[PDB]
Amino acid sequence: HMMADLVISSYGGSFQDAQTKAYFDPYAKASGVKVTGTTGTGYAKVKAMVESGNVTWDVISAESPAFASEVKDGLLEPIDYSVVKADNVPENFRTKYGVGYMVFGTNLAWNKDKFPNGVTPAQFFDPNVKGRRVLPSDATYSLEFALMGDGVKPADLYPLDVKRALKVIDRVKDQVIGYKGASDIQALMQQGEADIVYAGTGRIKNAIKAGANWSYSWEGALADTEYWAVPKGAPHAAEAMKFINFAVQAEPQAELTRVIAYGPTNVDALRLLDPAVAKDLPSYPANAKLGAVLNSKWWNDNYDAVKAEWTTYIMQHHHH
Ligand SMILES: O=C(O)[C@@H]1C=CC(=O)N1C[C@@H](O)[C@@H](O)[C@H](O)[C@H](O)CO
Repeated sequence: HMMADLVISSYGGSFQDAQTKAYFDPYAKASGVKVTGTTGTGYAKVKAMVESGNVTWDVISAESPAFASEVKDGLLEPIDYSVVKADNVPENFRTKYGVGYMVFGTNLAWNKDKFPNGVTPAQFFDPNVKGRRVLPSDATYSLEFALMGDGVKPADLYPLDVKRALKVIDRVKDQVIGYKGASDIQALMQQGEADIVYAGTGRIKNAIKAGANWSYSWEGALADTEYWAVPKGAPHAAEAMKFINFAVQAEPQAELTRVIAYGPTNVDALRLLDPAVAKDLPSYPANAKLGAVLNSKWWNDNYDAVKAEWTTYIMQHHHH
């Protein structure tokens, strides 16, 4: 039998399928190493894993607030830049402990069979608008969307008014059917068991490709960066750096954006992409101006406090 030579932790579902097609399988073919994708990535699981000393993840995909909390707790190995060679990825994305490989939007989407006319962020947070709502599982993304739904202009979000954001969620808590992960949200859209959600653009667009009659907008959307990183104690840290080097190249980056509606950080992947793909990405001006970019520094400074309040809030008000 063959034990995985490289275990990569991600978010499952259609996004993990897209990473498998663009990154994992092409790396496995090129290196002759078995690449196995798994789920569960996040600060809590990376922290528990690294501190136990029983590290089974070689590479993680970390969204920027999770990446910040992981760097803060010293849970990651410094990236080997003598191995990771992608000068096409701008300097800001090439950090000490991680390489930003993707830009993704989180958007308001609605079931066209319930809302043929669409829904605005203010309507999502209006109790008079009836529909089964799904929010994200953590406070990240959720709070920014609530504030923009309450009239905070996207450019004015930070520092977040956490008390206000929670009162805004509270207005519609009785119609929220879950605080969920991405794969669970796409499943609810496809089954037609939700009416309005806030989810990654790629998840929404893949649900539509699968036949879900939904639409979405960039109003009140939040953009963020995803990083590749290596947990401290990774059994195959050198293999992990070679995978990261491979994955951040223009061709694998272009393939990812071709399969799912998330953007590359490799500026050279834009040279390889058809111009029409640009209009569905978070950086496209028409899209960017209607929402905001997640402020990783604010989350770095406030995540622990916000997380304790969010966990208390969700434990008290969850009803499904
Ligand atoms: O899996 C996805 O397609 C997207 C794309 C990158 C990413 O971090 N994703 C997950 C987030 O949209 C989101 O589900 C987040 O992990 C949760 O809200 C918990 O913070």
